[PDB]
Amino acid sequence: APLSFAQQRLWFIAQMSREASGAYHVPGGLRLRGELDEVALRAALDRIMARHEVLRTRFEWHEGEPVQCIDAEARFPLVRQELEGEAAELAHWQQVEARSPFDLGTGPLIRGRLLKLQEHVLLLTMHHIVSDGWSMSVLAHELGTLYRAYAQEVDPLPALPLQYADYALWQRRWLDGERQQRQLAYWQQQLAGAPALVSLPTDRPRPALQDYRGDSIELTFDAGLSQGLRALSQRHGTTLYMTVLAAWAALVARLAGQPEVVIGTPVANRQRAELEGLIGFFVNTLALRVDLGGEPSVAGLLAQVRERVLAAQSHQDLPFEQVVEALKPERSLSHSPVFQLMLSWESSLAPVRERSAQFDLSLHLHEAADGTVAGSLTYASALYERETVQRHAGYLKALLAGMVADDTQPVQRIGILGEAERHRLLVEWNDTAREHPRTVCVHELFEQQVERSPDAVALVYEGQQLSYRELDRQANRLARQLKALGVGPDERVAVCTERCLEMVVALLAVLKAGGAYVPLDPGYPAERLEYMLADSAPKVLLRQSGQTLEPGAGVAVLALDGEASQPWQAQPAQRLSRDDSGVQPHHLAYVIYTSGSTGRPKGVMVEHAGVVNRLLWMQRAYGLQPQEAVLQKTPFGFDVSVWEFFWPLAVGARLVMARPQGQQDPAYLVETIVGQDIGTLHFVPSMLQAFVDSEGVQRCRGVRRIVCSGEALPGALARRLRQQLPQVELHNLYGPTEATVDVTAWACDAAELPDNIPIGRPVDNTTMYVLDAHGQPVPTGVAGEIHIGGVQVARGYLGRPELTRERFVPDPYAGRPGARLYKTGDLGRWLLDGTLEYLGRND
Ligand SMILES: Nc1ncnc2c1ncn2[C@@H]1O[C@H](COP(=O)(O)O)[C@@H](O)[C@H]1O
Ligand SMILES: [Cl-]
Ligand SMILES: [Mg+2]
Repeated sequence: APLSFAQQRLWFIAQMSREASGAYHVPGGLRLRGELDEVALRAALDRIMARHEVLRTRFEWHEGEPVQCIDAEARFPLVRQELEGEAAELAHWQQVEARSPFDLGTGPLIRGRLLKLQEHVLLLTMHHIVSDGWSMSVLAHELGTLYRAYAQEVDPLPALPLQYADYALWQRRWLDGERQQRQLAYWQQQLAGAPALVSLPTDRPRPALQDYRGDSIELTFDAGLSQGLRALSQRHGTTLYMTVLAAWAALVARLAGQPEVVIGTPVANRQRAELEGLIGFFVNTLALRVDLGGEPSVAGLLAQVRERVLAAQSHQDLPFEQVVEALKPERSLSHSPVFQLMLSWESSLAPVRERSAQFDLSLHLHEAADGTVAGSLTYASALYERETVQRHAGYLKALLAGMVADDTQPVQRIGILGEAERHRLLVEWNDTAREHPRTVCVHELFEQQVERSPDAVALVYEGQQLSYRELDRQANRLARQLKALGVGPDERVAVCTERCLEMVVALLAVLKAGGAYVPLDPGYPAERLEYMLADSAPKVLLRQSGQTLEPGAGVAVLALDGEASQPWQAQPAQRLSRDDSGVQPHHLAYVIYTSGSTGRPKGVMVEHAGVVNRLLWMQRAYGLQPQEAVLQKTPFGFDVSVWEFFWPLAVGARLVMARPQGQQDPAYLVETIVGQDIGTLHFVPSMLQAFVDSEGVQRCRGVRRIVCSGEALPGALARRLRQQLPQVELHNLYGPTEATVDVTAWACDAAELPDNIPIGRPVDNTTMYVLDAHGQPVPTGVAGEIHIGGVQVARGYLGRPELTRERFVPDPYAGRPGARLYKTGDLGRWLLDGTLEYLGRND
């Protein structure tokens, strides 16, 4: 049972308060090994309390603003504990200790949980309004020294030079001065026009409200990589933090497809030596804008990062909140402002696993004792899966290694893919090899079905019917007349007719005569039909009676129906032998013209073998049975009609030829579906929308399969079809004409359909590749240009050899000499489940 919209948002609002309870505290712990001497702790504990004025400072409202109340020096509030277990005891105790809220009014802001587990567990906690990250590190310096003094006080040994109230009084004057304005002018200039949101590929769409659920992984740079990065940093004058910042910004810009990347970094902001050792809120955030346009080298990028990091650390006094309200006074609610990725360098007991994510990714790294670099990468679980973050950390380590190998190469072309993912992308997700007969042509699939069911119904048109044997005999007669007119292998036969029984007779007869058919839709303007008729240079024009299209140019014209078609009824109805025609699977099956994009239409030459594979895959995936009917509704100038014609005829089903221009009657489609028991039909998504919006669509409960292709299928439309026809199996198919109708398919059978309906997995004997501008495979989730391989790649464009070599390129992956890929010009990406997602056009 789903929650309402008001209930769903109110839940996320209530959990932001739970996120605030844990993220506004500074937890920590220390393992104590030594003689049981509590007699020295309380003396050492209260000594650090009274030493720093912030440890006992209270806050409250007075005269419309929060006031600072310096309190009389008090004692430490420690709770006695006696541990009872191990795993569940320590993990839960240490968790609720950090999540236990304080009170800014009364009650102290330093909290401690001590326990005897000889050996004691000393948990400490401070509030962020009186401390930060460093403030606990100096809390460990004093606590360790004061216990030593109380074992062998505070201020007399080494007094503190200042207290936080003096820093706040100084900041109040600095914020009003002209140095604040100039630092505000630099940050307004540095981050002007910066990308508001990084487009890192996410495994799930970004929620409307930011989800603070977080998880983390562990990553380390081994002794070799940490050593090489130190030498690389020495050679370019950068520190080890700047070298990692350059690599991470280089990785993110490559993964997100953006030129610039903004990465945040927390700084202590204790620039003045007086503030060192003091306890309080000093940490500030700097937004680092790294540009990567122009394809810089490793040295050029490190020099850019060297300039921007130094300039950022010189203007680190301005609060980051004032940077936002100046640049972005109008911000979003689904992501953090200015930046969404943070890199913290923690150069130096241990804390627990970070389960909160204030940003998309937060990379924490530190320099270990053995010279190695270790840390964690915390990610928002609502955006990324764990395996995606692990591959992300692998890319960074791979990119850092390449920078050490050569600091002069282009940084954005360094290989980052691991061998496991590369093999999965290229081979494992393309394991579509299926054993189909590579010796059969398209018309022979029909002829084999004629022998199995000669008296079964094959064609239906406005009451007229043709059985499999009757259709085959009619096609054989016309095929012999075509053979007498020079039709043979690779020769074209133009066909100009409206939908009728004779349309299918013509197509089968051309294929039987060994030629390739060229569909000429009479609805197109005469100028277009005359160009395609001249460009294809056919041997014969099969013309329906009433059509006035005249080719000239020595082209033979045969009447397809009417009284003028009677002469070729005298031909014998027997089948032409395999040698009488001479056609083979590598010969052309049809030439279908696409309008290109802007200009003259181009004839796509498609061979028999690819069409047979496309048809044989469709039956294996969907199992069309002889008793079913398919509706021939798509104009035969579109290659969708190819499987509408030849899929049912190859398996024993019947094909219902829709009325010409019949859908002009708004009720014709529904009445024909019900009246003819239509089980399978095709829609382009724009036409499917009109179908689910049409009157009486719910009467079509007998429909079995709806194939969608040609456009992007919106998930809302797919979900609308379920509500109207709960029984129909919806399938999303993708593929251009140059790859034989379709090459990927995705069943819309999931219990919950996404808004972006995937185009799916490659079909039988077909391969798919997502490549960058240099023909290299991109990481999972990264957008790139779709390339198609396998048997369904067309021969090329009829009469345009230069465009053919431009879009039909050698296949370097198939391991087969002579194989070719088709560059689609479409943008796509792999999902982590091995399915493809259409994203749009490359241009
Ligand atoms: N299922 C689909 N989803 C999104 N786009 C598609 C799909 N099928 C085809 N296209 C686009 O339409 C172009 C031509 O497809 P077609 O009309 O089937 O030849 C392709 O090159 C793609 O850009
Ligand atoms: Cl050309
Ligand atoms: Mg297609």
